[PDB]
Amino acid sequence: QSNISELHKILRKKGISTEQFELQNQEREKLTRELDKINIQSDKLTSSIK
Amino acid sequence: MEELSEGIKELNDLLIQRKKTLDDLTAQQKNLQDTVTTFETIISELYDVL
Repeated sequence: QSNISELHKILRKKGISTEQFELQNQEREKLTRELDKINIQSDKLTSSIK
Repeated sequence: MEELSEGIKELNDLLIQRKKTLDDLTAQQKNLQDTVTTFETIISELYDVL
């Protein structure tokens, strides 16, 4: 109970919230994968061009 | 939640720039391939005529 009360006090001291992190996390992952593919293609093309 | 959107925008901008670079590289590689095949066929014809 003492630990529960201390955690309640900490939650009274600090806020923070979450609304759309998980929704756009997938979009960020997709964008990162697309950029990785594009970068790999660019590096391969540069080596082939050299 | 905001760094997520900032990173998404940065990834999109870098992807656009790398896509322009990739298009330029594709043009250069196609020109190089055309030049190489042109020189190879000219060399083959010259040796046959020789």
